[PDB]
Amino acid sequence: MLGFLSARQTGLEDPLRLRRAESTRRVLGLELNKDRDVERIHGGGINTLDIEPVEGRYMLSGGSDGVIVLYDLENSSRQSYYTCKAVCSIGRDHPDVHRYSVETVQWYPHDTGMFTSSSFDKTLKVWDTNTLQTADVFNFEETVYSHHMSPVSTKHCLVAVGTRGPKVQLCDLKSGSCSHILQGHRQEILAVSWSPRYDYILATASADSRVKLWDVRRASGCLITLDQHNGKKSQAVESANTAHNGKVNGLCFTSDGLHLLTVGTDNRMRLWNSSNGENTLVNYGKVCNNSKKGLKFTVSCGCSSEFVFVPYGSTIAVYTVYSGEQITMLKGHYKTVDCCVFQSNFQELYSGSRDCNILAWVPSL
Amino acid sequence: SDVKMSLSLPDKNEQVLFCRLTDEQHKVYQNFVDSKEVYRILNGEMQIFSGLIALRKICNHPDLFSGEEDQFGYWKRSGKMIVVESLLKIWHKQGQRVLLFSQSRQMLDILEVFLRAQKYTYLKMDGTTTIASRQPLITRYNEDTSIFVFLLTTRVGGLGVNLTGANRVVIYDPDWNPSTDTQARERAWRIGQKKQVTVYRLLTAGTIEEKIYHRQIFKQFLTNRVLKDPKQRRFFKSNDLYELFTLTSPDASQSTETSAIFAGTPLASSSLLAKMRARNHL
Repeated sequence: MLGFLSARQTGLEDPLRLRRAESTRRVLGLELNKDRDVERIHGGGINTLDIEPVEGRYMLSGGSDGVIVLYDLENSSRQSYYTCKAVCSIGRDHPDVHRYSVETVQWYPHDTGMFTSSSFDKTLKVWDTNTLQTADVFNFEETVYSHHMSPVSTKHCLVAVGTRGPKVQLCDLKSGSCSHILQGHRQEILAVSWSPRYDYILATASADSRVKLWDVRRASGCLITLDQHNGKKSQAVESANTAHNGKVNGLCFTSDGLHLLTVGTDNRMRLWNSSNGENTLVNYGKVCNNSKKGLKFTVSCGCSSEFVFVPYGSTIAVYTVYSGEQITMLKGHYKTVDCCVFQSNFQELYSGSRDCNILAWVPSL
Repeated sequence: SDVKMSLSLPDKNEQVLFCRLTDEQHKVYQNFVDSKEVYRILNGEMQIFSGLIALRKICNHPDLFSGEEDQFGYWKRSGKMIVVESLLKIWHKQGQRVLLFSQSRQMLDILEVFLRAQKYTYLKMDGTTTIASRQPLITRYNEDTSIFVFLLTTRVGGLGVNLTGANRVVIYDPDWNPSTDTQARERAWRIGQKKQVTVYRLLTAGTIEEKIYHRQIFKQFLTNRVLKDPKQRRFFKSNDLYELFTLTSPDASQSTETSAIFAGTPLASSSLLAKMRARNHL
């Protein structure tokens, strides 16, 4: 670290070196901080967490009890020990509270004033953070497994919604049109994720073992269908071209958006070239998931080597994206881990679980 | 409207004449609307469609539904044919040129026989004419003036066959589609029309034809609301618009149903939220 400081100070190394190397070291040193706590407000398991993209100060959390909690992640107290207090909450007494499990919650990108949350009550509600009131509600004919707003589109503000129906709903928050559907899947869409690179690329993963990349502008179906083998087992596309050998319940674009990570109920995680959907043949070993719903997992940002934090049973398995080497397993939960979310500002992790807890993992030293 | 300033457009006026039923025609219509057939229609035991066709036939001319100066299709037994008599005579005295439209080809033939009973020169084109000889007839009508009235149904020929030499147009009977009658009036009044064209729609008041026209206006209003502006003054009643097996002919003491109905004449998450709450309060 002193060599790094001297090399930064004397100009031998770009300061980008010290940032990325030290962030990588902190991520490798990621450990359960009992010196930080998150206030327990959910009566049920936390299904989803979302730290705001701008300023990374506030976090949303949606539980199976239908409540939403809005936490402050900054140590506003002068002590080195603090609890991430719950700023707001859509509780059992809020007139607009979800009737069933909140399965996904997402801050509006580009501004903290709005956030959207979807439930098994077949609703995607848009909330005004300041008034903590719903500004819009999108009812769907079948329960929502996942929703996602594009983190990058300054032009369109579509929410891709995956429900049990075989179609992917696109809901325009700009004046309300929830009619557009992307058809081509055959079973419930368990995960949707916009590319962080292209405004109009949407990756959708479904229980029919297929992941499809769509160009929502295009009127001619999916761009690419992910194939495990890339052509070794080739068939006229009616049942082949499966991304996994089970249900694909999790999607995550890497930071630069040039690759896609999919996790399926075949207990595998695969890394795909997001441009031509080619499997990169990164191993990753066995990634235990048996989730019957969407599995929210994240990647690291702004480190020398990219990492993926995937829920592995009751633990969080940390892998290197481009080599597959399992860095570690963060073990602090008591039940299955449903979601983990990455604070890129300080290389911190927050993980929710069915044990109705949110555990913060902070780098040690 | 926006492109009007680039190309010329002669003014177009349009009237809807309300033609009272003749007493024999009125009796036939009242017998049909009191006969057990319309009662079975109201019971749903029989197809309403045949009753619709029958009442349209009655309002066209009784000889259609029922089946010298007493031959087939005598123009004195239907009020719309009375008005066609008056308009054709006046327009011939004015030296104009007429398009005579009707949805029914049988009543088109009745109108032909009527025109032969008169001394008006005329030319007919309908579905029975061969397509390979359709273009000549139109040309012969458009080039000279020695042909007075051209006979059409609203749906024959290619879309917008060039009938420019006509000056006046009469739509003998309304259709269910607003677009076919709009095309009928548009066919005479196109680009390169030299003189002011006027359209006269012939209706029988208090009958099925008035309700056909009401449905036509309602569909036109729906299309306009969808395509140009949602805010629109509401004209109609749900039950009156849909019930169309009655006969209330005006006695001139009270105004007609149409005139009674038409008696008056990146986002920064706050613009996004403002638009959402605006749309939701409506």
